[PDB]
Amino acid sequence: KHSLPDLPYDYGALEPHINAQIMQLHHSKHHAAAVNNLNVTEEKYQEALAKGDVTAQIALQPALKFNGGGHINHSIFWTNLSPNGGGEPKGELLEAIKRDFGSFDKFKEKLTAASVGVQGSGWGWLGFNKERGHLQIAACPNQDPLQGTTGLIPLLGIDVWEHAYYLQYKNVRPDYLKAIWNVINWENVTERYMACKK
Amino acid sequence: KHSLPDLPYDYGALEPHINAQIMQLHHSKHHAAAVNNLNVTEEKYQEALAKGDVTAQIALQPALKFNGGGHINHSIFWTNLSPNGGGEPKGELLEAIKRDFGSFDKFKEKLTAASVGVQGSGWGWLGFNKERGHLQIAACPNQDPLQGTTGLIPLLGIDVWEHAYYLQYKNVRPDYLKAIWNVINWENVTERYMACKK
Amino acid sequence: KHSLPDLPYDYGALEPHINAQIMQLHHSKHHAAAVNNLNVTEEKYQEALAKGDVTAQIALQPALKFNGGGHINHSIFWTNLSPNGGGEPKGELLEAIKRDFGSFDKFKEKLTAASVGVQGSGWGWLGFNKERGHLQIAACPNQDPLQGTTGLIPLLGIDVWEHAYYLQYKNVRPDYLKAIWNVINWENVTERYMACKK
Amino acid sequence: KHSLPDLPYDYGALEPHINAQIMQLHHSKHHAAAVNNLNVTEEKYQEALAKGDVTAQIALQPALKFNGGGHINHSIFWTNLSPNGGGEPKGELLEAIKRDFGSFDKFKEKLTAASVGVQGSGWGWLGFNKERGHLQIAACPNQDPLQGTTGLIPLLGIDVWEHAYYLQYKNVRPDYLKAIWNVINWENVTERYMACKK
Ligand SMILES: [Mn+2]
Ligand SMILES: [Mn+2]
Ligand SMILES: [Mn+2]
Ligand SMILES: [Mn+2]
Repeated sequence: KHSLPDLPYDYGALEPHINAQIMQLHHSKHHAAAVNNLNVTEEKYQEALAKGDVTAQIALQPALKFNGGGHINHSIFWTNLSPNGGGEPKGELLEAIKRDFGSFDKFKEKLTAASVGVQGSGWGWLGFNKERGHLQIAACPNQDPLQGTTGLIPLLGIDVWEHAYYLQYKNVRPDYLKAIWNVINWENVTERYMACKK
Repeated sequence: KHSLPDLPYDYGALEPHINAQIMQLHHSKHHAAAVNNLNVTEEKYQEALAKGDVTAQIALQPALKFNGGGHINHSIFWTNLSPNGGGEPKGELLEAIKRDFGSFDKFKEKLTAASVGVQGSGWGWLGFNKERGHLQIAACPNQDPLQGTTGLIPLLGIDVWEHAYYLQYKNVRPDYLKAIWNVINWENVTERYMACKK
Repeated sequence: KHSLPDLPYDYGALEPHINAQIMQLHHSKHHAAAVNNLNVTEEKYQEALAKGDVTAQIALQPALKFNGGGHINHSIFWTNLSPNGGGEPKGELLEAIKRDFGSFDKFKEKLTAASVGVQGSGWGWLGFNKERGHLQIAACPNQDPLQGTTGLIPLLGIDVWEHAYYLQYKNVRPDYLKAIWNVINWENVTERYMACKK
Repeated sequence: KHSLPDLPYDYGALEPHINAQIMQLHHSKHHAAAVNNLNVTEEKYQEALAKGDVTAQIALQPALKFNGGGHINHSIFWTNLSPNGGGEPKGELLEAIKRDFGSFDKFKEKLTAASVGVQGSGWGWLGFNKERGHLQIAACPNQDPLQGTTGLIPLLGIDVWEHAYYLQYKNVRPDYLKAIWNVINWENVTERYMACKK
């Protein structure tokens, strides 16, 4: 049974970049609903599968991807942020960034471009392509999860759904992006990056 | 050259169902940006077309549909609302509603279901199917316009993008839907409906 | 554990409308492959679900919809055809056709249009809308099944993937569509329709 | 005003890898039809744009992408093949292949996999990423063109729509893929690649 993970920090630990109201609603309501909805959908799929009901299985895909993706994306997102985040990585991750995007600053501009470029709801991602053995930026619509839909391993995700910033920044997503860089938990992004080595 | 249409009423004319802050941002920022962006995209398409650059034409489709759809959807949305709206239609529109959905109340439940059911950004619509000669409910993702993508003629649209309600109702879209019924401008929906007769 | 259903007739029974070579390849290769692939994908989804691996479940969705839909669609298709078929349906089904589409010929033109209009691979369908209690025509891309993706109950399906007609009709899909009316098993379509009333 | 390009060789010049019947139908029917359809759709878009009819412009998008992409993709495809082709590329292109994919054989396996993996109609492509300055393999659905929908520059394309191989290879697409390597015009792929450096 899937469960809602506790936030790694208090709801106001990211102020003033992302206000506590946002953090509380985003976690206790948005992520919470996805988890309960996911459990309900998985239950239905096990029944449809046991009866070999392919039509039911197909009809349940949108709900499974949306609530499942919602759980996957937010679980990673929380760890991607930290009160002591910000600045830039150091070591292998940093070297990969410069290698694949030219410079950290260039990388920031590219991931920002992908995030701001999302038309409708979605996420901007910095991922790792195991096949190519390099970093790659990608954008996903709605709650479609990065690995489940592209195969790329998620390192850093930026939620550009309006509920992730509208209460504080309104229609100006670029202001939201500019601010979030101040809280990126590079220690966690680095750990996720190294996990792809082994 | 496309232009931003004036709101048929003041920004606070729909209180308390949709607060004035929402109305001002939604109109002066969201709809406004779409119009200017549309004009810019149309300019680019005329050039690509003149040079017979099919690749450019294809690359510009997402922007044309999104900003074009944005202009189309919001232009209709404003007229779909009114300070003196609410209640239910009377005459042919009402008879069609009962005929195709059983009862006005049933119709309200169905269009609400379609609107609340949107995963991600989108719109709920009550449209007219000229081919079948009857009413039909449909949901569209992001800014995809109803007639341009489904052929159905738009009668009543419900914006379920989070920017349309988050500041007032937060994550609870159902509360937003319940409230919007109080401001539906049935006079305009009826006019749009009759225009399909001729 | 899904199995390939025996065809209701001999591979050359639909001659000369759909030749024996196509019938044999379509059943023994295309449909058979979807069946084998479906059993494999379902087994993997069983493992994913039991492990609570949401990423794997999501990654399996395209294969499940593609191969499962393949099994669903062709199973119905075989029963929708007959060597002693053709002509027109009678009783209630025919009444509905005239009611919902105007006449039998208008219905044919509409289903043909939807079928010839498919860009890429897909299917044309005559389905029943349980919510609206009336007939409805629809087109589905690739192997996306009617009920699983639209909620509509399938009554008559027309496979417009190129393997359904190329060997005999080459690029002229309209010729295939004209010929298939000669083998439509209205007895079966009627059963599916009446099974909707109950 | 777009025109159908003459084939660079005789219809039976690619025998026995791709037979003459397929080559003739593919060029004179499939590609020719896309050209005619494209000119028609572009003319309608010219009228829509001049009128400021955003709904019509949006409604024309599927036809424009489908027929325009058809023109783009096949035009490149013809030049990607040759009767005296086959073997392997040399110089820089070959260097990049080993660099980006490991070896020529690994590249072949990867392009083949992407091509055989297309569910429904589509294309497998070897393209150049100008942003990352490296080779990249990608698959496109139906006639969606590489550059117009992915920004990648097309170097080598493989049509996996069933009309590209069914008459000769029937359902065994892998056999088609194996055979096509014998007629790849590496001279042309090289030109497209070098044209990316400048
Ligand atoms: Mn979120
Ligand atoms: Mn809006
Ligand atoms: Mn088939
Ligand atoms: Mn082709």
